[PDB]
Amino acid sequence: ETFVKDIKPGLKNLNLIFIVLETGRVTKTKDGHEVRTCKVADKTGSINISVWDDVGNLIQPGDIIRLTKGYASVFKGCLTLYTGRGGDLQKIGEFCMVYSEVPNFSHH
Amino acid sequence: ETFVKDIKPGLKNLNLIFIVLETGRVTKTKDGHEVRTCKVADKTGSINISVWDDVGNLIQPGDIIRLTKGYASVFKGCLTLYTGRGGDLQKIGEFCMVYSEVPNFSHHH
Repeated sequence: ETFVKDIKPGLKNLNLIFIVLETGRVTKTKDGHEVRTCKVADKTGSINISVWDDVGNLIQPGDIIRLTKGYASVFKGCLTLYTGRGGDLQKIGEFCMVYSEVPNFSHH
Repeated sequence: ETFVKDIKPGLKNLNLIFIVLETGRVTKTKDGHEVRTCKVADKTGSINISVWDDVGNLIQPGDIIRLTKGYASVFKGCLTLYTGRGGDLQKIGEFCMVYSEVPNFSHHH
């Protein structure tokens, strides 16, 4: 497999599994596009991915995602992942909240 | 049952079921004791509660808790719940994290 530590500026056809650590806040380009920076990672480290428009709304921290045919470049100083137009982002994992009753555990 | 909106300063023997919205933050005294103030609520509204030392530290957001014999005062200008002596906090509900495999959901479906 490919690892985040092995990612450098100019890399191409990146096939990479990662987990979302952070979902940054969305900014707007000159042409009305919504762009959002996410901090994603594997055990070998973290990296930024730039995500565009509605894809941005489909991502939460904890999400396990497979990137296909991605590429890396520098944007405003930061190393950044991008989805290739002939590629894909695939969610293969997520963490969910489940309610559980508790037998009157006392804090004291 | 009692509801947050009906709580005034000086009201004692407060029995109240609430959910924790914010675990809030920690004030530490010079004698080494910590109090963390949380933001809790019911359908009628929210309110602050201060908890000392170990009591409030496996309090998590989403927790459903019952306070017995609590009392209401003013702290840092805000209406605040305290646990009165002879009182208790009981965790009766919680939300826990579980993993969920996703069968290949393309983000460009």
